[PDB]
Amino acid sequence: AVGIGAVF
Amino acid sequence: DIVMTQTPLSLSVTPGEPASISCRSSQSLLHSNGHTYVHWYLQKAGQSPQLLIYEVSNRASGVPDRFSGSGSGTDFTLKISRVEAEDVGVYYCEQTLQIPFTFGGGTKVEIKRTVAAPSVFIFPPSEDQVKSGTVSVVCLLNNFYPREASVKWKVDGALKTGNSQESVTEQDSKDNTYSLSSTLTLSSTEYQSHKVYACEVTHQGLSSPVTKSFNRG
Amino acid sequence: QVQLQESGPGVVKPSETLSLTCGVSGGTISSSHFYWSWIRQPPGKGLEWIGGLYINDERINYNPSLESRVTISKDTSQNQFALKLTSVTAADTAVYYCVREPVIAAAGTVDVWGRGVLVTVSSASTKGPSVFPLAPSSTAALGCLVKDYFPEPVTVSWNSGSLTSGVHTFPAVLQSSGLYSLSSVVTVPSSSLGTQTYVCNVNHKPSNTKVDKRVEI
Repeated sequence: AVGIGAVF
Repeated sequence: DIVMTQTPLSLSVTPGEPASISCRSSQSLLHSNGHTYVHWYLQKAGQSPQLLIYEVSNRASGVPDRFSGSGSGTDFTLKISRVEAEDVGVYYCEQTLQIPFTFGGGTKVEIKRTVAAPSVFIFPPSEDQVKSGTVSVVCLLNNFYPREASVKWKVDGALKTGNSQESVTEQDSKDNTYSLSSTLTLSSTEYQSHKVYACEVTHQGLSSPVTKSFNRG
Repeated sequence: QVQLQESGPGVVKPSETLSLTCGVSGGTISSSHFYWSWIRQPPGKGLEWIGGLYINDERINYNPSLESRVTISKDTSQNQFALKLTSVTAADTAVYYCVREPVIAAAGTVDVWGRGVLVTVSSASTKGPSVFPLAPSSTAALGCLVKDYFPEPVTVSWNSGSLTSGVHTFPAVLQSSGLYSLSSVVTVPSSSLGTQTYVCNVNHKPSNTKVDKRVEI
């Protein structure tokens, strides 16, 4: 994927 | 865990017409930072998944304009304006909002073509196989469409369940057909305890069952 | 630029520990704004996310369904990304991928996946196949049964690779014995059987086994 939500 | 539900299980497309696959989440994929963390991949046979679309709508750097992504919240759609031969495979959606990341069950995309009945062949087991102590009788259903097909094993006219395994090829790139093997595996003793072996084939391209048989020896 | 090169043993005995490496070609594992993940795919069953780590904060996330047994590490010394999984069972037989994901689009507009490594969990001994010709009892089908081998995969060709049209090699099936079997077939003009020779060439690389069989009627 491109873009990781769980990191923010 | 966020459940990702993909529909349909399978889609048949004739090359050039659009396709549309649906993915729906058990909760919203919008983060408080304003991004929606859902993505689309294509995995071709024997290959690793390839990112097509990230964050609902963006195209990964090498993906043609023919792929596009839409949706919001909980509902997402991948559109292929024209399906080409190169687009066959399994498409997956994925969320990366929360741990663990979860994928949809996948949508198999195949090429539609005219219904084609299988050519059926049965192979009597060689003497080598018989001296080995165990035997495999192979029934081949070759170059048929669609993929659904039924094979019954009959031994001396009696239906024989169990001791048989099936295997199916991927869709052939030239003619868009499938082939199937059904292998009945028996001990040499049991095998030599019977005389007539037959595989009976049904398929929607057939007007009636097709039976191929041999007498052992 | 960057390619992920996976490696690891193909066979792990039950209750032992699986170990895989992901080398980073064309860059360093310590680059900022990347998330590193391990994903697996059981034969024919879809993708499962195992775990990952974020470089900027070195937070490591595990899938709770595996969190007890899995260890994921960054190895700065060897420019490598590593996965270790204890007490493996047949349920851990799968193709394993490492993936590098830009957590932000500024860091990249595509992710990177390794080619994928098949890991088989079994107590079977590495074994080459027995090869048996399959002959029929307008156009003809011939084949070869590649039987009783471990582990996957096996390569099948016809006439040293010069005959490829009309060849179907079926996916292997796992037998109850814990060994694999498959068949490979080819359709040919019957006119040609008197002047043409057909040979299936079976190459089992894990055991260094090479077998040719002529198929005749």
